[PDB]
Amino acid sequence: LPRIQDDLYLAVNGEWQAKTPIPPDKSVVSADSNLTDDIRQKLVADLSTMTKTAKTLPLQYAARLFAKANDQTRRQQLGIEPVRDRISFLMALTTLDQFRSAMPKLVADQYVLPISPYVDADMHDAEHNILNLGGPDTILPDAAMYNQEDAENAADLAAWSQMAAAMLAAVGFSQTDQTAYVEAAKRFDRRLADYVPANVDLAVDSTYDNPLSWQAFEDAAGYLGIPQAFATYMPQTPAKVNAVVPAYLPHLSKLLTPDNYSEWHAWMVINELLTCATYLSDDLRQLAGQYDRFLAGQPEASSWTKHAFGIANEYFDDVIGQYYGQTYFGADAKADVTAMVKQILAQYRVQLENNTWLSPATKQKAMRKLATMQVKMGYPARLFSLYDHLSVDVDDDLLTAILKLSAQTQAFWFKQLGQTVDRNQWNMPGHLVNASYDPLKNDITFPAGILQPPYYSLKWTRAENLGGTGATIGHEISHSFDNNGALYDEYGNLHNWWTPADKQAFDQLVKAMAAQFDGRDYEGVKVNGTLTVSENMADNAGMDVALALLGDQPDVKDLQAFFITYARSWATKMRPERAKTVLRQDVHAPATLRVNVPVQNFPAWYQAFNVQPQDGMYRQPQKRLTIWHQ
Ligand code: NA
Ligand SMILES: [Zn+2]
Repeated sequence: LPRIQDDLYLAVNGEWQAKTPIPPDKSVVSADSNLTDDIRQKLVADLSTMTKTAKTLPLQYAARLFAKANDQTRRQQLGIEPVRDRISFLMALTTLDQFRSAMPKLVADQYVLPISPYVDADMHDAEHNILNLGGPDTILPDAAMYNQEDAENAADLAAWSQMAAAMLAAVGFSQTDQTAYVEAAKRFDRRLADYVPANVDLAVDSTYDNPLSWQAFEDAAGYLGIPQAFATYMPQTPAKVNAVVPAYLPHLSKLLTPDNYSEWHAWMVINELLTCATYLSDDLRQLAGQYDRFLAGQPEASSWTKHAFGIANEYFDDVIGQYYGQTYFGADAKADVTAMVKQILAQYRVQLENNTWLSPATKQKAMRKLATMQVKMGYPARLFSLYDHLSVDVDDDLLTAILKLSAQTQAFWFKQLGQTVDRNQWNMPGHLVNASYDPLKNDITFPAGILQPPYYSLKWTRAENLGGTGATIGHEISHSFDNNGALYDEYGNLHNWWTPADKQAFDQLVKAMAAQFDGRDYEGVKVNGTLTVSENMADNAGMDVALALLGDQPDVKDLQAFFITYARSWATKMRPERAKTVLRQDVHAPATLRVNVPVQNFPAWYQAFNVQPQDGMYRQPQKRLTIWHQ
């Protein structure tokens, strides 16, 4: 095992890393996945007691949905039957004009469509909701892959093709039609890929800022009857909508014509089956995850319980997470984490104040972001009003229940377009082992799920908590000023609040941060420092402010506790195949580098373990990088 001076991650996690098998039903095992499993176990036990009666109606619905999802017997007995009439319906839509003419039913009955609606805040007016117009994803895990014809692309397409053909076989397609449909679908997928942003581009917010008038939406999609169908669910049609990506919607009328309709139709049919299959028998849900497992190198499907709990969470995660927090997250832990967050924000203000490169105007607006920043702590006091509109009925099968929730969800959101953003909507449920920052709300969220070992304990020392949870708190605050966040004001609106020289100085730090991670190895895979720049900025400035809470002259034993606890909180063991996929899409660097890279920027690291120039965890002073705290 390496010395802590040579490899912090392996000196701390190396014993666990070498001995811990990755279970065949997982692609990764980690501090967070193991905690997630523990949480799931407890909550499944609790929800199992709540069908007949529960504390509230939404919790009864949550329990009911879990019971349906968990009913292996029923789901086995039904098999593929529940989907068959949906597939017959799509199969009778043989032409583009019949597709258009059926569009009211397709929209009503929650079918796979070439555009899907999502409602959230307008980036140029964060006080109000806007309709976002999303579309299909590509089969390859990055749209940029289609630029290069090679063996990996062929292998990935073959894996998907094998899944898709077997799913069509399950519903009675002949060998001939399997092949024809899969080939036709790939042809749509290949043409789609030309108008889907590369993953690197998806890491920048401005990629999603694609406003268009309602008329322009009609000009782009009215030939399919989609805008008209959507409009029936709204009191008024909005003046402005937003395309999720730049190039897809404008090109939809090339992508989907009467002549190439059959390629869309094949893709739509395969994807409807794949989507609904998640709610059918255990065999069929497993079949529907085959391709993603191939990409992950995962030998087996997830456990039945993990799968059934996942389904209940699709629609009732906030309700479940609210119950989790009310039940298992203590008032004294909540008060101590609340105090920690207040302290970190206070120290972040001190750091902006002491900062020596920001000009006065820019520094003030940075402070404004810390001034309006809101904190969502543990779990919501009040459930979001969506939960006045979701329901689950006793006798429904799982697919019927899921289709209803989807319909209720779509109908609710179509009614939110004339309305102000509800600040009571949380972006994470209370039991989630995660945390977040939302630039549109300028807020930070810390679900109860993450506020326990291995991240936090009332019984741990302040230095341990700072390392386990403080750096996370700091990370989330830092997202307000990362390369995305810095583009929004303290009201959640995209607005340039930087001077030219300060914006130039900032850009150079971002550039240095990409360079600090670019090309580093994980499991044999190259890390993309541009892709991951936003998260590496947040890690760096988050660790910085958390370290500052140790005071001006910390004891070495506390400096050590901070780094050890941080390092342990990141213990992660993943399949090399999963790394390859993740490292092409995820804005986060891998866990080993999130541990070993950032620390070497900070004098407290050198002081903690008396790190010398010959040590593996030594960075030359002129390569050390800090952000606000300089
Ligand atoms: Na994470
Ligand atoms: Zn982050």
